[PDB]
Amino acid sequence: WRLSGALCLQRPPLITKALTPLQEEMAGLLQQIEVERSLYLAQDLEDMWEQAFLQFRPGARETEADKKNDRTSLHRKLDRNLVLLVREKLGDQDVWMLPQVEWQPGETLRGTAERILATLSENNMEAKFLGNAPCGHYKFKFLGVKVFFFKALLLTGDFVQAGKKSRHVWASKEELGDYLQPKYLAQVRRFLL
Amino acid sequence: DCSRASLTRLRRQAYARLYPVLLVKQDGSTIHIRYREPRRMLAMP
Amino acid sequence: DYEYGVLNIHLTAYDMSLAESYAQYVHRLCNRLSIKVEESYAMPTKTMLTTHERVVQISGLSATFAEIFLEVLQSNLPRLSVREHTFKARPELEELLAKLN
Amino acid sequence: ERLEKYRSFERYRRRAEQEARAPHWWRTYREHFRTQKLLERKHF
Amino acid sequence: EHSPEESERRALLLKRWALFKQQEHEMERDAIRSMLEAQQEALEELKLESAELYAEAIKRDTSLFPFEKE
Amino acid sequence: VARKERGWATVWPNREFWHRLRVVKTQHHVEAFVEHLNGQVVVSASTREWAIKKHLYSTRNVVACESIGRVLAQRCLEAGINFMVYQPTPWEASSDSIKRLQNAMTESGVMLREPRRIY
RNA sequence: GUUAAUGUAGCUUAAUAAAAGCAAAGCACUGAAAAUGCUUAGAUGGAAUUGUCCCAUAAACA
Repeated sequence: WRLSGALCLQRPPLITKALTPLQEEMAGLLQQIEVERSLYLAQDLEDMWEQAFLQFRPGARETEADKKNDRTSLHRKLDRNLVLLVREKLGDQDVWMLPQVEWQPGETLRGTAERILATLSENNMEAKFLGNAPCGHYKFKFLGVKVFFFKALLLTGDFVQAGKKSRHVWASKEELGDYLQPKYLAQVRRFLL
Repeated sequence: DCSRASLTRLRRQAYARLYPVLLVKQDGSTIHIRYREPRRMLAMP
Repeated sequence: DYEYGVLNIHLTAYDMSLAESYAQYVHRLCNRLSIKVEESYAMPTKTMLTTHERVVQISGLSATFAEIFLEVLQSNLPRLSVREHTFKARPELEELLAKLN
Repeated sequence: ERLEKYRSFERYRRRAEQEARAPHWWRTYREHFRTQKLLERKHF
Repeated sequence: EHSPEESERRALLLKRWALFKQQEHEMERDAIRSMLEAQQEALEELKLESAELYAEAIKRDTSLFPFEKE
Repeated sequence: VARKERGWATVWPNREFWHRLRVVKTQHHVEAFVEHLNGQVVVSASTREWAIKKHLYSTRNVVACESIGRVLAQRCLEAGINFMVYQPTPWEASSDSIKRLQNAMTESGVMLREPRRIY
C-alpha cells in the first residue's frame, strides 16, 4: 500500500479587515462615553505629525487588488489566512493537490511534515507544528493511495523563489475549494477555515 | 476575530482625556492608541 | 499519555485597558472552553513612556485542545505570550492538621 | 468536580423546589401532611 | 446632561450592536464546533488506519512551549 | 382562627402564611402563582397564556411584570382572596420589576401582609 | 438505485392533555470572574407509538 503524507500549510492574515458600520457606531459610543468620563499653535505641530504618517509608506490592508493573479506569491491574502496548495502530477491521476511527500512509519508524523517543507517549500519561511495528531486522512484508489493531511502554521513569510515553475498556489478557502476537485480532496476543507 | 477584543470602552475609575494617535511602525503597520496629549502620530525607531 | 502543565500568559499592550480587556476576554473564552484560570495578575508599569502587562493564569491543557486553543487566541488578538509557570485560611490548616497527625 | 456548582441561589432553589415535589422512598413532609389558531398567534 | 433623544439614539445603536454580537457568538460557537468536530473527526480517521501511530502522537511535546505568536 | 405553620425556624422561606404569592421569572416568561399551604395554586397568572401575550408586546419586561401583577390582582379580587404573604429574597426584593409588581398589588388593593392568627 | 447517513433552537426521550425548560449573549456594576438588575435570539423542512417508514438532504457502492 502506497504511503503519502500531506502538509496543510497555514499563514495568518497580516492586517485585520475594516470594521462594519455597526462596529463603527459602537466605536463612536465608547468614544462618546470615554469623553464623558474623561477629566479635561498645536495644530501646526499636529499637521507636521499627521503628514509624517502620509509620507511613510503604510502596509496595505488588502494586497489582493494589487496582486490580483499573483497566486504563486506568498502574500496572496492579507485580510484572511492562506493555504499552500501545490499541483502533484502522477501518471495514474494528475490532479491539483495539497503539498505532499512520502511518509515512513519510522519517521514520526511531525518529522514527515517537516520533510514536506524541506522537500517542497525549500525556503527560509518557517512553519510550526502544534499537535502530532493528523488533521485529515483521505484515500483515493485507482492502486490505492492514502494521504495524511497534517497542518502547519507559518511562523515567518520569507519565501524563496516566489515564481517556482512548480504550480504552487496560496488559496485561503475559496480558490482552494475549486482546485480540490475530487470529493476526497474537497472534504479536506472540513478543518480549514 | 481581531476586532472582537479591539473594540472596548474605558471602564477605569476616572482618567484624563485621551486623544487618538497612530504608532507608525518601521514596517508600515499602524495601530490606534489613546494618548494623554493632543498629538497625532508616533514613530517607532 | 502526558498532561500539560499550568502555563501562564503574559499580555502586554500599549494601553492598560486594551491589555486588561484582552485579559478579561481570554478568561471569558477560557471559562466557556472550560479552562481553569487561577488568577489574573497585573504587573507594574515599565517606567523608562510606560507599558502595561497582565498575567492570565491557565491550568490544564491537551494536545488537541492546545492546537485549537492557541489558534483561537491568535485570531482573538486585536503581544501574546505562553510560558510554563515559574496565605492559607483557618479551615484549610485545620483539615491539614488531621492528615499529618 | 466536573459537575458545575451553583453560582446563583435561585437555580438551587428551583432544584430544591423540584426535588420536594418529586417522590422519595424515605418519609417526607408531603406524605405526612388548533394548528391554524397557532399560526394566527404567530402572525399577531 | 444628555437629552432623552440623545439617549434614544445611543440606545438605538446599542440594539444593533447587541443583535450583531449575539449573531457572532452563534457563528463563533458553531465555528469552534466545526473546528473541534473536524479535529476530533481527524483523530478517529487514523485510528481506523493505524492506532499504534497515535500512541506516540497523542503524547504532548514538552519542548512545544514556551511559544509566543502574534 | 385557621392554623399557620409556626415552625421551620432554621429553614427559609417561613411557612407562616395561609397563602403565599410566588412569582417565577423564567428565561423568556414571568409568571405569578398564589398557592395555599397544600401548595395547590388557587389562582394563576402567566404571560404564556395566549390572551395576555397577544395583548402583551414582550413576554419578559418590567411592564410585563406590572401587567401580570394587575391581572393577577383582578383574578385574586374576583376569587375573593385579598391577603397573601410574599417573601422575596434580598436581591429579588431589590428588583425594580418585583417592586413595580408589588406596587400593582398595593394599588389594586391586594395586601402582602396577612394578619396574625387570633386565639 | 444499492449501503449509509439526517430531519423540534446549543442541549432534552419537553409536549401532543400545551410548541416548554435549560444552556447561551449584551448592558449596568468594577479588582477579575461570578452574582445581581436591565435586556437579546431563535425551531417541529417531518409521519407515525412508546418512556419504522417518510420524502427531502448528502455521502461510500454509485
